[PDB]
Amino acid sequence: MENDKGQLVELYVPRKCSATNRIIKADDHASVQINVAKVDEEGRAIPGEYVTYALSGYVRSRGESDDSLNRLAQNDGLLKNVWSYSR
Amino acid sequence: MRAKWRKKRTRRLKRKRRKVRARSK
Amino acid sequence: PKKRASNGRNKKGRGHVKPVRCVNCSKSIPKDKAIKRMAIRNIVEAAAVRDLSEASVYPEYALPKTYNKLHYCVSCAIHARIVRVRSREDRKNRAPP
Amino acid sequence: GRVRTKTVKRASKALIERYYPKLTLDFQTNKRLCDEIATIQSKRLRNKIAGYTTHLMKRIQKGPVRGISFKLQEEERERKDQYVPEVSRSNGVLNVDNQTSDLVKSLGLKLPLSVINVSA
Amino acid sequence: TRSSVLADALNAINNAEKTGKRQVLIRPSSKVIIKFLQVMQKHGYIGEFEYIDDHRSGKIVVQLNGRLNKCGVISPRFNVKIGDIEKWTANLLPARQFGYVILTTSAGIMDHEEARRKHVSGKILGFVY
Amino acid sequence: VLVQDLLHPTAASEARKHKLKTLVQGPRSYFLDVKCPGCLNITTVFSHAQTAVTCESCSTILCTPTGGKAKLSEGTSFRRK
Amino acid sequence: GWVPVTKLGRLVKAGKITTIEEIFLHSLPVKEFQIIDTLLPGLQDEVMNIKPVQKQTRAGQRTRFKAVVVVGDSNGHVGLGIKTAKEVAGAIRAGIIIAKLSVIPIRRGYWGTNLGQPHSLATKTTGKCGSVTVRLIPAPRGSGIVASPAVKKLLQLAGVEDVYTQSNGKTRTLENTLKAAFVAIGNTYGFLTPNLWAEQPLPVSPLDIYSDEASAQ
Amino acid sequence: SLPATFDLTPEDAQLLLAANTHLGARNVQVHQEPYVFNARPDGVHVINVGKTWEKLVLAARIIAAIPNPEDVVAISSRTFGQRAVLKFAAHTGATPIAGRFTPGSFTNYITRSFKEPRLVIVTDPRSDAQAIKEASYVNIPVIALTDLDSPSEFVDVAIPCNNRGKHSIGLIWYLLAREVLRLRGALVDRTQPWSIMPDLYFYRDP
Amino acid sequence: GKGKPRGLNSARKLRVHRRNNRWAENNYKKRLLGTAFKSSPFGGSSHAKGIVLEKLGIESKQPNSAIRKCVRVQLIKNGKKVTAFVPNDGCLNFVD
RNA sequence: AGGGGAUCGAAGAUGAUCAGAUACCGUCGUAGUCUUAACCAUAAACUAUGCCGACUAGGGAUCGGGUGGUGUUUUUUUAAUGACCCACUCGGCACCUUACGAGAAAUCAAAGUCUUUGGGUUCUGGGGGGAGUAUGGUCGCAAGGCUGAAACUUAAAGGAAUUG
Ligand SMILES: [Mg+2]
Ligand SMILES: [Mg+2]
Ligand SMILES: [Mg+2]
Ligand SMILES: [Mg+2]
Ligand SMILES: [Mg+2]
Ligand SMILES: [Mg+2]
Ligand SMILES: [Mg+2]
Ligand SMILES: [Mg+2]
Ligand SMILES: [Mg+2]
Ligand SMILES: [Mg+2]
Ligand SMILES: [Mg+2]
Ligand SMILES: [Mg+2]
Ligand SMILES: [Mg+2]
Ligand SMILES: [Mg+2]
Ligand SMILES: [Mg+2]
Ligand SMILES: [Mg+2]
Ligand SMILES: [Mg+2]
Ligand SMILES: [Mg+2]
Ligand SMILES: [Zn+2]
Ligand SMILES: [Zn+2]
Repeated sequence: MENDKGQLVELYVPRKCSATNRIIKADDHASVQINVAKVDEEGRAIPGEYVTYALSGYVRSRGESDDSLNRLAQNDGLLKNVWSYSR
Repeated sequence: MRAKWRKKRTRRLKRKRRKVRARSK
Repeated sequence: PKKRASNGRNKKGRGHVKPVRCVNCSKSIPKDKAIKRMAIRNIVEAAAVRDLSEASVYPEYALPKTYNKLHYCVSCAIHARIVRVRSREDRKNRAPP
Repeated sequence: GRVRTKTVKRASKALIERYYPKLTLDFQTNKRLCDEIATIQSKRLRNKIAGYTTHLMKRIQKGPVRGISFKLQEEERERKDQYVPEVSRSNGVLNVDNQTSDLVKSLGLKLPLSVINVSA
Repeated sequence: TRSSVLADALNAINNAEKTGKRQVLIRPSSKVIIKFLQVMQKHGYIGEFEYIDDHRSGKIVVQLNGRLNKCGVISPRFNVKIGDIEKWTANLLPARQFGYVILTTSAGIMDHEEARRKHVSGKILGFVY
Repeated sequence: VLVQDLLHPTAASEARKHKLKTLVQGPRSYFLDVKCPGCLNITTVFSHAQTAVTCESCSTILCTPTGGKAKLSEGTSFRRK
Repeated sequence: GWVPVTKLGRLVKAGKITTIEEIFLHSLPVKEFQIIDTLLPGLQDEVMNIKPVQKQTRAGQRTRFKAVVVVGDSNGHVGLGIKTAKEVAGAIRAGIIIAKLSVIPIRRGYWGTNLGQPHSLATKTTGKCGSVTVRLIPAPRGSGIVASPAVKKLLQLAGVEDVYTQSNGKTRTLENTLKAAFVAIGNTYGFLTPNLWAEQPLPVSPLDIYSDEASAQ
Repeated sequence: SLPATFDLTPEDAQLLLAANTHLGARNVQVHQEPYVFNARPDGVHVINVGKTWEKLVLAARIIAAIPNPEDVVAISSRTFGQRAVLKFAAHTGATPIAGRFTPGSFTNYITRSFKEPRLVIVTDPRSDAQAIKEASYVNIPVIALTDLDSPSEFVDVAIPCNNRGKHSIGLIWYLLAREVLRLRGALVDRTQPWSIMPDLYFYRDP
Repeated sequence: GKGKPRGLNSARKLRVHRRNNRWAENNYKKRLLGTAFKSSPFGGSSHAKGIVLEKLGIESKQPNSAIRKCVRVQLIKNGKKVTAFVPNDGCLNFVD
C-alpha cells in the first residue's frame, strides 16, 4: 500500500491463510501457524529451521484444518499418499 | 371485555341501527 | 411466544385428526394431543392373590390382567396423572421412564 | 454436627503442602508444630486446625488425597512406574480380517497370515 | 423456473468462496456467463475455469483463489447513459481505486474501465471486487 | 472437501450418484440379445420394457415388465451389448 | 512493580518486542494491560457515556454504574471498553483497562489519488451490534468526520481525518452504536484489496525466536 | 523432501495390528475422513495404517520443533490415556495433564493450572473437548489422536487411530514419543526396536 | 426475491403501488383530501380573528391540578365556535 | 323444503351452591346433532411463516419407488416366490446436532447466501384508539359476507428477553 512517491505507507501487511488466502486479522485468536521442522540425513531434526503453514480460525472452526494441512504439506513434500485430490 | 363478546356487542348494535333507519325508508 | 415446536402436541402433515373424549372429565381433545396410558393390572390385586388361589379349583389357574387404554385431557393429565411440569429444558425430553 | 469450616480445612491443606516432612500421624506433636511454624489467634482454632491436618496426614499414608500434591508424590509415582515382561508377538502369527490383509498387501510386504470372515 | 442463468453462476461462486472452497461447478453456462467469467479472470478474481460439454447447455468448473469478496449481478439490465456509469460504480464499489462494474455494450461485454477507455456504454450486468 | 477435483471424479463415487447428477449425464439401462434354444435366432430386448416382448416367430413371452428392469422369462439366456 | 505473568508480557518488558504491529501480525492474545502501556504510551482516555443500571435481588436493589470508554492515540490505534461497577470511578478505572486490551489497528487510506499520508479509508466498512449498523465511507480530504459527536470522537482517537457515515436502527442506544462503529473500523484490516494480493514469506513468531528470553523459571 | 528409511517397517505394522490400531468405528464414521480403507463387513471400517504412521511422523516432526520441548502438552481425561500421557511427558520435554483438565487453564492467567503452551497433544477430542475449545481461544496448534467418529473441529493433523480402547492409544503414544526422540534426538540409528517396552504406555488394572 | 417487481417494464405497477400506499401517510392524506379547508376551525390559514363569547375556567388534566383560564370564540369568517387559552398570569383580566 | 330423530344436547324449566348465582355441578329436555335437494362462505381455516428457481452442513430413524449382493430366513430336491438384513439413489412426513450465517431476542437448513443492500412474481402493513364503526355499492331468505372512511382523541400502545 504505497503512497504518492514510492514510500511505503500504512503499517502492518497481515499474514494470510495458506489454505484460503484470506487475511488473518488480530482478533482472530483461533487461527494457527504450524511450524514443521526440516530434517537431515539419519533423522536429525535440525532446530530452528521449519517448513511453515498458517490456517485461519475460519478454516479450523469448519473442521477443515486437518484435510487442508494434508494437502498443503504433501504437495510440498512432507507427505506421501494420505491425501487424494479426487473423490 | 373479551373480543368476541365485543364483536357480538356491535353485531347487536348494528342490527338495531338497521331497524331504526328502516322506520324512515 | 411459542412454547413448543410440537405446538400443543404432535401433528405435522395432516391438519385434522379426530377428537377423543377425556376419560376423567369427558372433555374433547384431539387424538394426537391426547396423552395416553395403557393401564394394565391384575384382575385381583396385592394381597388377594393368595386368598384367590387357595379358595379355588385348578392348580394355580392362569390369571388374566386388565388391559385399558387411558385418555386424559391435559388439565386432567396435569391435575393428577403424568404432568409434573418441567423446566424449559427437561420439557424437550420425550424419553418416558 | 462436627463438619469443619473452610478456614480450618484450608489451613490443613496449605500446611501439608509445605511441611509434610516434619509433621506426623500424631496430633499432640502436630499441635505443637503449628505454634512454631504458623500464627493463630486462639488455642481452639489451632487445635481445630491441627487435628485435621493430622487427619489428612493419617490417610495420605494410605494413598493420595485430592487437592494436596507436594511434588514428592508425583515423583514417587514416576519411579514406581514399570511393568510388563510379556508384551502383546506370541504365538505363531497375526490374525487379520480379509481386508486388513488386503491393507497389508497393498502397501507393505512381510507379514504372518490368518484369514477370517464373520456375518450379520 | 430459472430467470437469470447468470445470477445462479454468480451466486454459486460467492457461496463457494465464503465457505472457503477452491472450486465451483456451475450449471448451465452461457455465452454471457463465460464472458463475465472471462473478465473476472483478466483481473485476477478467479483462476482457471473449464467448460465441460454435456450435450445440453453446459457445465463450468471454476477454480478460484481467494481474492474475491463479492461477485454480484444487477437484476434488471438497466440501461446506463455513459454519464451515469459514475453513479453506478459509486453505489456499489468499495473504493475508487479498484473493483469493477462490468456491463454489456454494443462493443462487447466489458468492465466499466475498459468501457470508459473505448468510449461505449449500454445495459449493466453485475460487478466484482 | 474444501479442495477437490470436480473435473476428474472417481468412478466409484461417480457410479453411485443419481443418473442425472453424474458429471455428464447418461442412462444405466442396457440392451441384450435374448434366445430360447427352441429356435435358432436371437431377439434384442431393452433392460426395461413395459411391453411383454414376444420372440421372432413363436408366441412365447420372453420377459414381463415390472417397475423397472424387465424380468426375463423362465429359462433363457442373454448377453449385454 | 510490574511482574508479568505472560510469555508475551515478559517479552515486552524485556524489550524484545517494540511495536504492537508485531502482535497484530501474529494475532497474539494480549492479557496484561501494561503490555499496551509500554508498547503504546501516546494514548488518551475518553469517557464516552455513563448510565445507571439496576437489578432486583432476594434482598436489595443493585443500582450500579455502567461506563463506556474509548482510548486511542490519533494515529491508527483504537480501543473501546465497556465495564459496569458500583462506583463510577471504579467503572472508569476498569473500563480504561479493558479498552487498552481491546486495542486494535485501523487500515486508513486515500479517497483517491496517492498524495501524502492516508487521510481516509481503504474501503467502505459496516459494523453491526444489536440493532445499529454503522457504515463508514471514504471521503475526500477536508470533508471532516461526518458523524454524530460520539462516533466522531471514536474515529478521531482512532486517527481518521476524513470519512462519511450512515447509521441504521435505534442509534440512541450509545452502547450498541459505538460497538458497531468499533467493529466497522476494526473490519478495515480484514478487507482484501488488490494492493494486498502479493504473497509474503510468513514471518517467524516472537514466542519462538525469544523462546529462551521468555518462559517461566 | 522425504527422509528415506522413515517408511513404515514390517515390525511396526505387526506392532500396530496387534494393538488393533487399524480397527476403526462402526456405523459411525465422520465425513471428514478418507483415512478409511474398505468396509470390513458387519460394522467395522479398516484404518489405513500407512497414513496412520505417516501422520504420526508429521506429528513428531512438529512436536520436536518446539524450541523448549516442555510447552508441548499431552492431555487425557480418558484413563486409557492418563498412564500413556504421563509416560510420554516423562521421556520427552512435554508437560502433562492427566485426569481433570480444569477450565480456564489457557485463558485466565490467574489460574494455578495455568499453562501457555505452543502445542497440544490430545487423545479423545470428545472427552477432552474442553482443551480443544480452550486452545482455540488463544492460538494453539493441536495435534490429536482421533478416530473415525472424532470431531475434527479445531484439531490440525489428526493421528488416525482407535480410541475404542486397549493398547492402540498407548501404542500410538509410545510410537509418538519413540519418534520424537529419533529426531534431533537422544537416540540411535536404523531399525533399533528401542530399549523401552511398548507395554509401559498402557492402561493398568483392575 | 421478496416484494415488489423488479423487471424493466414494470414501471407502472411500481408507480401505482406507491400511489395506493401513499395514502397511509397521515400528512399526505390530509393534504389531498383537503382536510384543512374542510374540517379545522381556521381556514387552513395561520391565524383567525374571532369574538369572545364567554370566559371559561377549564380544569386541567391529571396529574395536574389547576384552572386554565380560557375563552369561547366565534371565528368571524366562519361562525365556527372555538375555545382558546389565554396565556400568562392574569391576562384573562385583559379580555372581557 | 322433506326424511330421520338412538345419542349428546344452545334454549327453556328445575335440585342445589351462593350474600346474590340469570352460572359453574345435578335433572327434564325444545332446536340441533344424521340424511336428501338447495343456501350460507366464515374459523387461532395456524407452520400465526405466499409461489416457482439456484446455492450454502452434519447425523441417525422412517414412508413410497428403483438398483445392486456366490446377505439371513421359509424346504421340497434345489430353485422361483415372500417377509427380513446390508449399501446406494430419487421423492415424502418428520426428528437430532451444529452454525459458517440470520435475528430485538425467543429462535431459525431458512427466518441463510442483505448497507459487500438487485434470480422471477403475487399479496398485505406504515404509532395507538376512534373501528372493521359510519356511508355508498354489491352478495344473501335471514343471520350476515366483501368492499370500507372521516371528525375527534391520545404519548404511548406493542414485541422479545432479564431480574424481582
Ligand atoms: Mg312506519
Ligand atoms: Mg412475554
Ligand atoms: Mg403465556
Ligand atoms: Mg384446521
Ligand atoms: Mg447521552
Ligand atoms: Mg388502513
Ligand atoms: Mg360552553
Ligand atoms: Mg367568505
Ligand atoms: Mg333429537
Ligand atoms: Mg337455564
Ligand atoms: Mg335457584
Ligand atoms: Mg337464563
Ligand atoms: Mg379471515
Ligand atoms: Mg396450529
Ligand atoms: Mg440434511
Ligand atoms: Mg432387490
Ligand atoms: Mg403523561
Ligand atoms: Mg419471568
Ligand atoms: Zn379431562
Ligand atoms: Zn423364442
